[PDB]
Amino acid sequence: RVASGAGLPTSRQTTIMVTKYSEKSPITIPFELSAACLTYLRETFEGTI
Amino acid sequence: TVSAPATYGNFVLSPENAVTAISYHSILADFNSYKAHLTSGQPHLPNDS
Repeated sequence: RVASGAGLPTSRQTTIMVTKYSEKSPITIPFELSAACLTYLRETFEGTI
Repeated sequence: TVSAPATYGNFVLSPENAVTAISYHSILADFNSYKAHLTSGQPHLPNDS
């Protein structure tokens, strides 16, 4: 604050306070596997070419 | 006293058969044998698998 002259009202000092806030925004992607695909992944039948 | 066979037979697929089973949905027994007979020109097969 600047200092004032004669006959003019002076300036009171002013502390200021403020606050920011965070914002949420999540994401998601689906990926799918056919059961026919999984069944050859784990089960294995008569081992043939 | 008949001399009957003691065990079931087995008919393994050829690694060449795996290709024509996929691309052509078809299996011609002993695909490795017909390639050699057409290469040799010989018309007769000793046995038909």
